[PDB]
Amino acid sequence: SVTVIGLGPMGKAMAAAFLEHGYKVTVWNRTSNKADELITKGAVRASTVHEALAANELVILSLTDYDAMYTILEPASENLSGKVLVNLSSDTPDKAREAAKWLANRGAGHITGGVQVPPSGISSTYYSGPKEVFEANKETLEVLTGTDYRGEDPGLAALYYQIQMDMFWTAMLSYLHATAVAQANGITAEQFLPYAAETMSSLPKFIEFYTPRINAGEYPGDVDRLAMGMASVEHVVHTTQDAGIDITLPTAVLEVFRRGMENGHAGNSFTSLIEIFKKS
Amino acid sequence: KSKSVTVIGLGPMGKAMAAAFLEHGYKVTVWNADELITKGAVRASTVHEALAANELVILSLTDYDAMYTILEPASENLSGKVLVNLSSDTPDKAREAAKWLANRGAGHITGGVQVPPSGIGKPESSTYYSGPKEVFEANKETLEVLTGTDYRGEDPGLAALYYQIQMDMFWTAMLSYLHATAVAQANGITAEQFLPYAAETMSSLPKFIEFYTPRINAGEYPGDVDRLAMGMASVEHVVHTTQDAGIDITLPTAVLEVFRRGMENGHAGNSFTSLIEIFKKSDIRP
Repeated sequence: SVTVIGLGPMGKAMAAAFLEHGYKVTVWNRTSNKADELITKGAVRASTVHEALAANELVILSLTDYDAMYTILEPASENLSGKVLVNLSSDTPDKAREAAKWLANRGAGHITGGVQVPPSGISSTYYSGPKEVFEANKETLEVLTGTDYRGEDPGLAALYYQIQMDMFWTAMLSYLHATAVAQANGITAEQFLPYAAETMSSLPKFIEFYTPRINAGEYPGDVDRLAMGMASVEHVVHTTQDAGIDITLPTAVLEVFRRGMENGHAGNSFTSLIEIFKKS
Repeated sequence: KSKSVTVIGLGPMGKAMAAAFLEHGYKVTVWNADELITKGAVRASTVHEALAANELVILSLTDYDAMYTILEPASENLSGKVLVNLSSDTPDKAREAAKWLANRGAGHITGGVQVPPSGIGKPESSTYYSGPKEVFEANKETLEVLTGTDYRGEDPGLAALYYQIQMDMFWTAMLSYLHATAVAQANGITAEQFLPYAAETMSSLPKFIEFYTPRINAGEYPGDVDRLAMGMASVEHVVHTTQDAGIDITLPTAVLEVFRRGMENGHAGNSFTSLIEIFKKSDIRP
């Protein structure tokens, strides 16, 4: 009743939750290792993708990256036709929409997925692509995680994933950076935890407060000043250097502030720096 | 020890502290503000009188350069005083100023204020305090007029430190939100549409921070739930998305540089949290 390709982390993590509900579940892996275990719970494992595709209409692609998709599926392109391929990736929007057209030109349906959680979260997922083909396999997808359809463009699901990861990676390194500064001044990562937690948990309040102003392209400085902002970032950079810690991350922050100041935003809200990000 | 206090520095923060003290029965002398006089404060015309008025002096200044400008010409009269510096400068400037004050005979306490002026006089609020234990305990009660107190230790720099590293995270994290929003908007998705996802992502960080804390704390970075190598590839995807949107790449490429130094140093198979050694220059010779 479903097929999983890419018996890696999420791969098995998905295949497990499928056999736990009663679908004829086939499987297959790139390196072509046997990965026996799940074969003992209702899983056929074909000797090529030719059959693993002709097994069911639904197919879930959990590959390392999109390049690997073309490699294994090109041999069987004559059988992609009439299938619905759910492509769960971590790649850029352009790669997703390149992939979707490739699959559409073989006669297949497609859904682009952006998984929001580690395989342990097998909880929401981004989905984009043709509306009708998503609604038709909605229930089946809701087994893996919650579904959050974002629209028609096959790249929307990748895009939403990527801007989450933008924030996650940058905020998490600032936490590692802040922890390096803390340790060099003699406070442990364990003592710092509640303070790093409150800061990160306080950010939604600021986002909710600024969003409507950002939405309107307005940056009044009634509650904060870019200038005070900048002075404050300068204190962070000097704190870091005095502690003997690498300064490249906070310096990158200071540079965005500096550009805002020189574009005349000193009296505006620091949120005006989004204009600097839009290369104004 | 009567209920009297001096507040030097009368910007939004000093005015609130002074009002909090007035409302709690202190005779309050000030120097920099018509409003606080109408409420019972006494203005000292000069720094010398301000300092002579009381043992306990509260400083709310822009930073420590401001402290020397106004305290230097009155170096005498600093003797048996207890100065509380409630300014937000670096730890090293707080250690310097503590030693400068003690050399003129003044006890000292550093504070880092975690709230806007209007959170002063609410028990919900806290302030970092650091410096010699006994002088802080002898003034604990008075300082709780303004906020709760979180004494952090002897090192006079610790209050400023805790403030600065929460700034480190706040500004870096907020800019990544602005950066992410720009990328969203450039792909036609509004900041209101993005809002829920931006808030969830920031909301879920305490969970990741809690998970990694005992490993980081023990200097251990095993690769059992994440790999640096996979992380750099994810950062790479982010930069490519950012540039396809026409959005400035400064912020995410700085992030990528850190991952690069980590890979270069043989940590491909460690957790990405081993990047904290990169930040400590463990790879750079001492």
